[PDB]
Amino acid sequence: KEVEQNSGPLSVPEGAIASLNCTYSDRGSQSFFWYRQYSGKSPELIMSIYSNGDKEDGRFTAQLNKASQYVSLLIRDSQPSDSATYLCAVTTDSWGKLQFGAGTQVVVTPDIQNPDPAVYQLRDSKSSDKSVCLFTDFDSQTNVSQSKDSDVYITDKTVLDMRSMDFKSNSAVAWSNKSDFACANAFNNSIIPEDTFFPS
Amino acid sequence: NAGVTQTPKFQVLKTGQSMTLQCAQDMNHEYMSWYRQDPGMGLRLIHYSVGAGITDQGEVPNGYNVSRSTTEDFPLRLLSAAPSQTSVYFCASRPGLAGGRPEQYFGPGTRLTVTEDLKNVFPPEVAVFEPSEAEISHTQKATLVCLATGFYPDHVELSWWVNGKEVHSGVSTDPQPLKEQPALNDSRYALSSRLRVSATFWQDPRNHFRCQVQFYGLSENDEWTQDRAKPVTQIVSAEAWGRAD
Amino acid sequence: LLFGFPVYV
Amino acid sequence: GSHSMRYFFTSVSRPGRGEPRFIAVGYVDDTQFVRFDSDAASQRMEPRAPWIEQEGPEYWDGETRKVKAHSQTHRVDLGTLRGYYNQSEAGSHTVQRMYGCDVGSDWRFLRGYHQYAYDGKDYIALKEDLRSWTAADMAAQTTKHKWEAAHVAEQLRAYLEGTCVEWLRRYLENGKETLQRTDAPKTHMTHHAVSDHEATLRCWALSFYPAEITLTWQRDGEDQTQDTELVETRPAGDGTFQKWAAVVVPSGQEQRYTCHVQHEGLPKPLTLRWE
Amino acid sequence: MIQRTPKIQVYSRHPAENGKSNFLNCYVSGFHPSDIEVDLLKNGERIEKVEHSDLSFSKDWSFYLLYYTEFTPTEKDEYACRVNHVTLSQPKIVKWDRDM
Repeated sequence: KEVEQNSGPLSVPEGAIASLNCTYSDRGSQSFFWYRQYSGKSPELIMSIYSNGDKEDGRFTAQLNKASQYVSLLIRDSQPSDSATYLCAVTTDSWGKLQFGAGTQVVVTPDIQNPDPAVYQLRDSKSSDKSVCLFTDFDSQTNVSQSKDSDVYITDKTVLDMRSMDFKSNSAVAWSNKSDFACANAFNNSIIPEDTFFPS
Repeated sequence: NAGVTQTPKFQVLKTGQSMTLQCAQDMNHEYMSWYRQDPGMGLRLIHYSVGAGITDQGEVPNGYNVSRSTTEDFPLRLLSAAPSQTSVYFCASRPGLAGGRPEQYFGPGTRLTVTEDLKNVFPPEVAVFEPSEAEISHTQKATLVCLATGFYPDHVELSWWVNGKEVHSGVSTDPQPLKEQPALNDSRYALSSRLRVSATFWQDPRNHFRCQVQFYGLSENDEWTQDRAKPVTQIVSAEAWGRAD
Repeated sequence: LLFGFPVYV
Repeated sequence: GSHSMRYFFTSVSRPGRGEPRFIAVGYVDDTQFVRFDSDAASQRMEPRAPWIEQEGPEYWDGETRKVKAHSQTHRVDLGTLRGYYNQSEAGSHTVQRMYGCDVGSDWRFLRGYHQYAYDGKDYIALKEDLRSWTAADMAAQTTKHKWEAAHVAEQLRAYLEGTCVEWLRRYLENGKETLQRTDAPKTHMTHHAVSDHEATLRCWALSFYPAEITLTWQRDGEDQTQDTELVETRPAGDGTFQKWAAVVVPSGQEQRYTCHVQHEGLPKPLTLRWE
Repeated sequence: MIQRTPKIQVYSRHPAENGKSNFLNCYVSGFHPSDIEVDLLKNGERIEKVEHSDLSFSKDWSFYLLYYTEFTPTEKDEYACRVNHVTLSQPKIVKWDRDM
């Protein structure tokens, strides 16, 4: 490993600071880079730094310490669109291999003012053979878990943004078929809040 | 200046087929590279080239070759596809001695899936699940969910269209598809998505909601001797209409 | 240590 | 004492005899520490000082790739410059590049530079502020506008104010016993008969390091460069330097002629008349 | 294009004393172009085991090269440096002057 990058995932709420670190091993490195890669997309260059010290560009601040061989990236006032994998890249010269670190995934979580966690049973526009449960309006502290059951499927927590009310909401989806799949028992593996609303 | 272009975005190869990935660059850069990216491996260099007419191997050359006939173009050939070649390949380019700021720029990628038998390739089935009436009463909001299920390979693009026009304005789609059968390597995939609107927008029966899933699969030229319909590159959709209560 | 980025005239 | 790190690159084309001759040499002060010659065995950057051999294999690999990348720019430059000046392919032409940086006695950055010549005269140089270029002629105005568009100065400034001073510092402490020495000049005084009317007083200075030395002749306080034959400072070959200065004196009046030697190894500037 | 004639200094490393091994130097400086033929002579015949420095150049862009050989000076042996360069119409011989 020429380049060593932290952790993943890095969970930070909106407005907060995401600080990313990386270490490199070649002492004669002269050029230092930060890439942003959204899921299913291509790495996109966001910051380049060439001398010791700080470099600011909007919300991004890149620092370089060549004596400790350390590159860093600060993202201030985190936006939900900052959610990606961030790769540092290091080179020695124009014919030297660009050396990439593994990446640290940064997750920007919504401020949700007052949660109303609830699991809902959605009805099909029936031509399909499943039922869908929707766990929604919960806190960004709440993590949904995967299935220890075989025939059921739970998605990861995602965030939608209703640009009208200025309303953000977290949600996750469970679905199955083979017997009496209930929404009161679908999210059993996850630590869901006490006051989660289950309608009858 | 397009920068680094690359085609195709998606491709299903069958074991032992040849294909070439194209890559083009606009910038007169001398130094072009090919990578693959893989879940536990990071970015891995396959071949690279520091000038027109000359190339050399990277860390992972085996099963690929490469030529650089012009400074603009850097095609990668897989001469005989193997299921370890399933990956996301990225062309990239830096100036070398020609130019500017020494920044490397990447192509948009190519998501190649190699399979042993194209009898494994399936289009999705797409259903839309209408908002729970309990949510409407509790929150004055309405969540539609779209499930795209049953597809292989995981080469899909999901969009939501209200009243004939594409919305981004209240959607959340899973970042990556779920393996439906994680004990298998030819596992079929599922993807979910959400559209949330206000209660009174949902309760308007004029409103048409549509979840569209573009699937990339076989070509129309391909041989297909199953009893199933040929799993071509196609769009599968589902719909729901507004409903007053 | 030599300069890493020489450019053509 | 002040210190510098300098690299010197000479590239010379060879019409009908193939690829250009490329020679690169690196110095710390007046001590050469590295070389590459396109005509030598290894095709690697080679050590030329004991204290640089303690660098690891990645250093030499890296330097070898970077010097070979300089070799390329220079080579293409010889063709490019031939084009700019519309010169025939039958002639040999020379490009030279020199870059590096100075530090003070605090070892902080003092000055950085990057000069470039074609045919033994100034083509283009980075100005003192490390942001701008001085083009010599109309053909070098092309290279300049090309180098402004390619942000060349920015990368150079980053090297000269950063990496150059950082690696100079490392070299100075790695080669402390050789680099941070100062050798005092051993001085002689010789006198030879031209005939019976003229006599040559020659003032010597031997075994000094660093090379920077001033030898001046003077009669009664007033300096005399009207007769001062002064040879170029020459290497002794063991890492020390030599130099002499002569004046032609009316013999018998050798009393009021004084040789003045100044060097950084001298606590006080030496004064000398013929014994 | 710039031509400059070399300046040639022939001299020893240490002060010369007969019977003691030393180094004989030929320093050619101030020249352009870089193409130059330097030989060291013992009694007018070529010395083979002569080393030389790597070509480098001064502030004014002119090159310098040091050619050197290990030797033991005597009263009888005459040493010299032979330099050839485009600026010279015939190759130049500068003898070793022991008090220089």
